[PDB]
Amino acid sequence: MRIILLGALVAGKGTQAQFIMEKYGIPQISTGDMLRAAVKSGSELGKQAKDIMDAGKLVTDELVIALVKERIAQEDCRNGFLLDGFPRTIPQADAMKEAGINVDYVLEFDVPDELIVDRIVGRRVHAPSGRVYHVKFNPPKVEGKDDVTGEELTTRKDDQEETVRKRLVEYHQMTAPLIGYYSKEAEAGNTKYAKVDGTKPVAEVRADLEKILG
Ligand SMILES: Nc1ncnc2c1ncn2[C@@H]1O[C@H](COP(=O)(O)OP(=O)(O)OP(=O)(O)OP(=O)(O)OP(=O)(O)OC[C@H]2O[C@@H](n3cnc4c(N)ncnc43)[C@H](O)[C@@H]2O)[C@@H](O)[C@H]1O
Repeated sequence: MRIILLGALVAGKGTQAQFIMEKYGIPQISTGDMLRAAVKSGSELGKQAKDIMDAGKLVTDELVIALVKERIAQEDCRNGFLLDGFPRTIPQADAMKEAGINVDYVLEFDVPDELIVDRIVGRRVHAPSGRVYHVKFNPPKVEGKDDVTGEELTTRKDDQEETVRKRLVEYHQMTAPLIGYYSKEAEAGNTKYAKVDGTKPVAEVRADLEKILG
């Protein structure tokens, strides 16, 4: 099955990408996690991306479409995938359309703008695994420690408050047009569109999503 998770910053996309990944058995394709992984392995892409990432600027289209075509192309995206963080600009969305990749579901996670800087700045990451926690809203069972490996959680440099603010502008300009995009397509017959309330309990939203997919 193929699904795009679209949404505002911090709305909870990635926290759900996990669930959809097991339940419906498909690769989670996180451009965030992959650029961050390229960075912590000193791969060539990891030299381009880090300063941009860090800066709140979006990485280059020409580059991220390249990353993501390589990945869909691997034998596990064979029966579907869920894109988490691709597309982030109408450029990325048209390139996927031009390539002939039509997806089944587009799910929009909404959160009211007041929540966005709180969502991001209290967010701790168990770096190796990409396991995402919120200090206040979805905490580890042992503070500071990750629930599975016992290893300390960290904070991203782009989850630093004034970078969160630079991201929100870039978002509004860049990525906000894709809701319109995917709604015209769902109108054209091309996908299904649903919107989910990113403020409910991680629990409830999980349910809201089963009730959509199956
Ligand atoms: N395609 C692309 N093109 C170019 N550059 C690209 C790109 N893709 C990536 N990049 C780049 O790399 C950088 C980062 O991109 P990326 O890494 O993809 O973005 P992100 O920082 O993970 O932010 P999102 O807004 O997508 O968060 P989310 O909705 O998944 O919510 P989350 O689960 O984290 O949740 C957030 C927090 O709140 C939590 N939470 C979730 N649900 C609830 C709830 N209901 N109640 C309370 N807390 C909750 C979480 O536990 C956590 O604490 C960019 O700056 C850009 O440079």
